[PDB]
Amino acid sequence: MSNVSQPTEFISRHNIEGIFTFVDHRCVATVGYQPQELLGKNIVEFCHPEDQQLLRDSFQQVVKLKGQVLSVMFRFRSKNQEWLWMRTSSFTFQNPYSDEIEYIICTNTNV
Repeated sequence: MSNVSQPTEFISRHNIEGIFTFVDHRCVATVGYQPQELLGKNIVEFCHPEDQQLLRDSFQQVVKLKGQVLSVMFRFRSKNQEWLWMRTSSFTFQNPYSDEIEYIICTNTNV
């Protein structure tokens, strides 16, 4: 067992377009933003322009094959004005009763 004194990973949920609809408080340590500064914005707004097609394609693909898991490596702009390399896994979570997509779950790891 160990303390994770300075978190470098956080979970977010998104709609199929990429809008942040949930983000855990580890986002502060990881990327420097409070949840309130991310919620309602598109994750692509935080993405290095060079990596924006990659990120967009990830969101498109995860929704096509519901339940498949993808991993994407992109640069995220920190509140401290640096590009942070992120490795994000993504997948759609399906309602267990209706099987509809409820949201996309992203686990965002600064590497």
